Amino acid sequence: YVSPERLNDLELILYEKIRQKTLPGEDEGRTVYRAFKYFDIAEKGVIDISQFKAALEKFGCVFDDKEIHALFSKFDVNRSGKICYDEFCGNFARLGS
Amino acid sequence: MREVISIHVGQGGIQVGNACWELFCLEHGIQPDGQMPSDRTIGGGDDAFNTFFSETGAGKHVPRAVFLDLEPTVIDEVRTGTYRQLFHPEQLISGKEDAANNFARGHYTIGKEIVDLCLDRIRKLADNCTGLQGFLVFNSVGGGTGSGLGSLLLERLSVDYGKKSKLGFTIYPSPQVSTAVVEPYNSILSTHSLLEHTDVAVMLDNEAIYDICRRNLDIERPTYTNLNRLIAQVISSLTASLRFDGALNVDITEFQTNLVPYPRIHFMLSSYAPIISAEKAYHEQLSVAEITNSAFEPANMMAKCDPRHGKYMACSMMYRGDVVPKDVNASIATIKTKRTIQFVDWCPTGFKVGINYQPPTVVPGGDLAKVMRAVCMISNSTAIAEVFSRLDHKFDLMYAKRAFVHWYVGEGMEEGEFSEAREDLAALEKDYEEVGIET
Amino acid sequence: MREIVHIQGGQCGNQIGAKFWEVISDEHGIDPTGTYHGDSDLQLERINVYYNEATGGRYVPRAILMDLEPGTMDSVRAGPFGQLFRPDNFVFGQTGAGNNWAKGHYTEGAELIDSVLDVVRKEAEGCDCLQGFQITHSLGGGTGSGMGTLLISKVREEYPDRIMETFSVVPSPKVSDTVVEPYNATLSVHQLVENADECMVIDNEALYDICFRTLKLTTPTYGDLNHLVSAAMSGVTCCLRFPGQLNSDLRKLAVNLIPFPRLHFFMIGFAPLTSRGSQQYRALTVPELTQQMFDAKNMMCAADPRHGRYLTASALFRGRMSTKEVDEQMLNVQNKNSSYFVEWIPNNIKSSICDIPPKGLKMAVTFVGNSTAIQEMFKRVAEQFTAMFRRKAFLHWYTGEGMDEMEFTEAESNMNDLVSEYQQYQDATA
Amino acid sequence: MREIVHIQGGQCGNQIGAKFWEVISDEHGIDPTGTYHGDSDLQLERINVYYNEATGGRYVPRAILMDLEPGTMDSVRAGPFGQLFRPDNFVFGQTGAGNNWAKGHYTEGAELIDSVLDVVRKEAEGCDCLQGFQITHSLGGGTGSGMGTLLISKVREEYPDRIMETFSVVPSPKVSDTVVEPYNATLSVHQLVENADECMVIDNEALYDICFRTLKLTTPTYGDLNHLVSAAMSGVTCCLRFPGQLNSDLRKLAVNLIPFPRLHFFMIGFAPLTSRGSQQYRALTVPELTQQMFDAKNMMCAADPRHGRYLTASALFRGRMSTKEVDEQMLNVQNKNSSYFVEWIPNNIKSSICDIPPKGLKMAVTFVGNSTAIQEMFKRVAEQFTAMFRRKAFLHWYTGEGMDEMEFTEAESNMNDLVSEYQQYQDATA
Amino acid sequence: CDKYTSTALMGNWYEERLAPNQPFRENLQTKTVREEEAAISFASDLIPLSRVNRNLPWDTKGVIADDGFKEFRSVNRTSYDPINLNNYYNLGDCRQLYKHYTA
Ligand SMILES: Nc1nc2c(ncn2[C@@H]2O[C@H](COP(=O)(O)OP(=O)(O)OP(=O)(O)O)[C@@H](O)[C@H]2O)c(=O)[nH]1
Ligand SMILES: Nc1nc2c(ncn2[C@@H]2O[C@H](COP(=O)(O)OP(=O)(O)O)[C@@H](O)[C@H]2O)c(=O)[nH]1
Ligand SMILES: Nc1nc2c(ncn2[C@@H]2O[C@H](COP(=O)(O)OP(=O)(O)O)[C@@H](O)[C@H]2O)c(=O)[nH]1
Ligand SMILES: [Mg+2]
Repeated sequence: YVSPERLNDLELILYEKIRQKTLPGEDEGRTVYRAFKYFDIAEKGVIDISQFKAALEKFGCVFDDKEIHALFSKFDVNRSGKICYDEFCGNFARLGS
Repeated sequence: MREVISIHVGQGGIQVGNACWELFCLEHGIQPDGQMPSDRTIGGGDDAFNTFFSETGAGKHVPRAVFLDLEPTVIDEVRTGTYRQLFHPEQLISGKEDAANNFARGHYTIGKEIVDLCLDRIRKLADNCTGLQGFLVFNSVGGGTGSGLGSLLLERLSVDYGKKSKLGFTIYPSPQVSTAVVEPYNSILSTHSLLEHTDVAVMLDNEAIYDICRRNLDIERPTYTNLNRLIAQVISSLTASLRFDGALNVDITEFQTNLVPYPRIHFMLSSYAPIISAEKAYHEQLSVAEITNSAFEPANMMAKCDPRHGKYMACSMMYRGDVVPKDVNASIATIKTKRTIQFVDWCPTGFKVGINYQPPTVVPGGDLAKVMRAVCMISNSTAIAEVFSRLDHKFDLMYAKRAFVHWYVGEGMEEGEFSEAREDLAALEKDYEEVGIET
Repeated sequence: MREIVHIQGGQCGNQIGAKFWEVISDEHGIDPTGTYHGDSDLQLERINVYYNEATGGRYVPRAILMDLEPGTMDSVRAGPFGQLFRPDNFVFGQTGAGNNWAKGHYTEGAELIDSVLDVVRKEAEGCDCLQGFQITHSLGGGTGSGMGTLLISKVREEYPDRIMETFSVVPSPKVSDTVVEPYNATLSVHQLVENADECMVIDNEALYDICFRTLKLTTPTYGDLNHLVSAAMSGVTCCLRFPGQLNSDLRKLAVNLIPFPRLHFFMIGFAPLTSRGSQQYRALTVPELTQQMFDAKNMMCAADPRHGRYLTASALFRGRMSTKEVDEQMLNVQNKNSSYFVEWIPNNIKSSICDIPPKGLKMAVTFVGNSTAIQEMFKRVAEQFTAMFRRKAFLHWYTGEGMDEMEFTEAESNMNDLVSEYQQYQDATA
Repeated sequence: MREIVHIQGGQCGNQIGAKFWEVISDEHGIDPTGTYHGDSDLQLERINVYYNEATGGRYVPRAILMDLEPGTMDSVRAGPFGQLFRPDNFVFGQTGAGNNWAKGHYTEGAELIDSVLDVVRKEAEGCDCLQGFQITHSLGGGTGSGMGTLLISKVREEYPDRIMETFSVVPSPKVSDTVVEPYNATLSVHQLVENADECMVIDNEALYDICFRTLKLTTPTYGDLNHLVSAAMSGVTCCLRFPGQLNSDLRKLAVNLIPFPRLHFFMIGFAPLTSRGSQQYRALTVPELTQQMFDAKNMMCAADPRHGRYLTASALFRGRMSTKEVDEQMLNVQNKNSSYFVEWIPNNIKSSICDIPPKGLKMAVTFVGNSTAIQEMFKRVAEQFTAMFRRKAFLHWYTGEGMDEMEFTEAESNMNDLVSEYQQYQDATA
Repeated sequence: CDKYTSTALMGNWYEERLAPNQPFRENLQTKTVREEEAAISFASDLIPLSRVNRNLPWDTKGVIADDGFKEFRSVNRTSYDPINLNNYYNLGDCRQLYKHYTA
């Protein structure tokens, strides 16, 4: 367990790299949407923890499984274990504005 | 320790690379994401995947393949297909503008800005390789970038590496079933470059394989994915001996010393058997004598060419499954006995036999059934001059009025290059005529 | 990603462009507000071919709307899907052309062309890899036939190697809306041959005939003809936007269709077309598609194809199918109709396949053909031209704006040479 | 910490300064009553550059207000953000200048300027480490063009090592509001080249053209022009107040923009500028920002920069962006326009990055350029001056305060020498 | 409709009973379509372009309507379809000797 004011720093690090990888004339939300829609196969709109870890890994962010739960828990408000990446991309586009 | 490098260029070359690499991964039990699923493998094949795959150090395996094309459509869809995680990200080279069915575009204007990247990737692949055997090139000649870039690559490879063997699985246009209109121009010019730069050429036209599917599989609505699986099956059978235990093993260097009598005569055509569906397979004998007889049937041949109009020079037998060497000799002797199939005088012995214990592998969702025996036949014959004859006829008919020429001269090609290609094939067509005479 | 820019001039060109953009936006799933509301992922992979991206996630078409009077662009803005076009992409004068070629090409068109050229240059330099141009205009009018061809000359001089497409609504004698069509039509055809790489002639009479006989609808309007032209235009470039088995861009069409540099006047057609009352009574098979495609009454030109011989032809199949039937049907139609195909060229039909048919349909085919039957189109126009020109009728307006009889004499001579060199292949034998 | 004091003279100077201080207060989050209401600590970290300390934690600008007529300051006190100004800084005359350089520079300016000189001396001595001065005034008026330049001369005499900025508005022949403007314009230019280290010419003609063409608003007022000038004035010195990737100050800009001591007349522009109906149709990117930066119609002077050759150029970027994008954009704009840059000074363009964009925008650019095409303005002004002077028109007003024709002659000769030097360094080759 | 008002079995009567509504034809009094307003952008000649209340859009849909085919699939995408490889894996030799629930 670790949850200091460190998840915010991890999110800031996460945001810089998407902006770094963002294609010209596009928002970070579309770029991260492309990544999640690349990894997911069920097309239902929700993924698991391992797919989220792989999505973070393609961006180049390397972390242990411990904080992957910490980031996922912050975004998975309903405790259901499935994340709707629509809200993920919307929030990161709002923060990237 | 022994392995080959595969070259896939053009639209046709890549789309047949999809089928073959599907089979190679499946035959060794490799998942599309690259992770071998263990499942108590304990080295079941052990050291057998180096021919087509290389270990990444921990887990996944990466193929020894490179993809080239000037149009990103086919490249991008592989990058988003089911095999997205398999291939190396920078080994799928994609161009910017397609050759647009032009020979000069892909060889003098835009084909020179991509060869430098491709040669670098080949060099890196070769350095990691330790027991390099040769190269396998898949391309379509009746197209722009396939004939254009492919010819440029062959010239560069022959100078950089030298004596390494090269085998080309080309796709010439059919006599009447074909797509493009200006394809005789590209087809004639490409034969000029590949004649003195490759060592083995196999004809893989489209109309012949359409008949095979209709007559055997009873499929009246075939597409390219059906054809590519048939071509993929030939590749695996041909190279099976390099990576599996066998009673009579034949590597790729026991082809040029067994099937090429003269340096200018290295064009051959293939056949494969048995070709049966899943309904009729279990009511039939499928004996070794029957499968070897059907391979010599003229309509079973994979190229639109009738072998009865010419003689034979050299044939290669590649058996796999539970064949017995005694059975092969008895069946072969019957083939020599019948007078319909006639060889050439100066070749008293003309059969090279290779036997492998590995039975054919079946892909789920395919059309073929799971059998216990199979045979692949590569034949060098003088009847191949027939297909070159009609290509010359098509070229001269539409070149007398200089049709479509300005598309070629305006890109960098000189008008005098067309004459040279005509003369060499004029020389080549009569080399086959001269060899076919008797002493 | 090999993008194309769009230019439309004149009233007919503006209406055709508006309908085309409506159709393309509907097919790509873009709402009238520019916000993506599609269904599948394939609709966004190559959306940059036709649309630019702006802040807020909205997509704006890269089209230029040009005319000498504000009448028609007021209408295109007021109509549906009029909010997609950028307000900076509208350029106009105040006077109009008045169906005079000289007014739109020498005095008023030349004065205004600088701004539209600047906009075109900016748009072309904006994209990564330009692929070509497409033009929608009419040769029977003043501002279109003149100002559009002047812009064509300028842009061709600036960009020498990019492909250029035109969709010209050439006049026809059965349905006539102007009394001075031959003059400016002849002048525009003279000016177009040296610059345009591909021309696709269209007749209002042909689409009226199609609407009367095939669709069997009593009272269609310009909306339906515009819709048919837009459907053909969208079907031309299907492979440039969607994956398939045999991909063919604009350049691949030109190589497979143009044997000689001055033979690039085509005729087009679309299939399938069925009436509302007989929609559900017909099967969906490749033979039906090719049977309707080679119909002599299914063309977009008044000229009869069976009065000449095709040099080359192209078909662009869409939807999931078997490649074997495509080749077999092309071979059969080329064999049973060997009289209509010129003999000294083998396999003069090209086929292309795309995996994505138009929305709501399983299979659709767009046909582009290069025949010798186009010459009657020019034969009748020049026939009117000389009959009107012997008496020097309606000539003082042209001569009163810096134009001379020498230009008319040059234009009529170029038409005759084009017709002669375009028809001599019908009688030439190997 | 290298703070700068502000001086504005005349009605035009006061009107510019009021809106400039409004914009700066909005940028730093200061309410009209002087109480901080910001959100981030970066807004308050570097407050000492413009604002002093007062009672109750309130901030007052270190700006001196001066004019010979009380009406303009009576208006600015009641205008918006009028409560920030300290009442002691207001310096007033009782009579006025009447558009007379002699009256504003010899008789009344001399007797009034002692108090404002004492005030500015006190303000300069108050700060721990002065950085420089900046003046906003008009060269077509009397009181500004005379008393402001006399104050500039005195301040340059008293503080030699500091730098001086002059945001000067000069009149143009088209939008003319005064008959006697050429005399005092030439005299003010001759005096300004003496002491001003940097001069940034601003044209009401250029501002009107920009408002008419780019912003596309039907009825512009002086407030819009003041807002544009204020935006440029805030942009030119942003990095000295906010952190960035590459720090740059006014002295650094002077070093990188002044090759020779007599060539210090820059021309400025600001980007981006869009209308209200075009904000949603455009995407804000570095390529478009740098495309609008160098546009000839985007500048704030009547001179066309494509009629001459740039000697040096500067760019100041606001917001977060990659440095490689900026570097390659400047390299490309230098490469594609090699004919518009003089060739004996390679790499004649400068870049700087600040990470705090203006409120309401994500990225912004301020451009300061030294060009030899600015000489045309001086040429036309001197032409008008000599045309009026050959007949000695309106000369009794000027000679009634002791000034003689020798000053007119020497000012004209110096102006011609400056124009000749600009031309000579333009047509110079290695 | 052959010089008549339908509901009468005249020439070409069967097809036009299927024309959906065509709101333009029976409502030529409304006009309106006045949604441009004084945009002041698009354009200026500074006078904004004059606007005239345009008429109804006249239906369209001349090309054959939808036949209930969503489509939006690729031949390559459906050809490989990793369901096939999944079924040839982790499955087989099922003959239901005893009775057991399965996916
Ligand atoms: N059998 C078979 N032939 C193919 C396939 N794909 C393309 N071809 C052949 O390729 C020929 C035309 O060339 P294309 O493959 O379309 O394009 P290309 O060879 O890459 O050259 P470009 O047109 O410049 O891109 C056709 O006549 C086909 O016979 C395929 O998947 N299977
Ligand atoms: N097919 C079709 N033709 C049209 C349409 N609008 C106008 N036209 C044709 O355009 C011709 C008139 O051209 P005109 O507008 O005067 O050309 P301009 O003066 O250059 O703009 C007429 O003969 C019409 O047949 C349309 O929506 N569809
Ligand atoms: N751009 C701009 N120009 C102004 C403004 N106020 C006045 N002017 C110009 O300045 C000229 C008059 O200057 P004036 O007030 O007599 O200068 P002063 O005598 O020094 O105060 C007029 O021609 C105006 O065009 C302003 O707020 N902005
Ligand atoms: Mg290709």
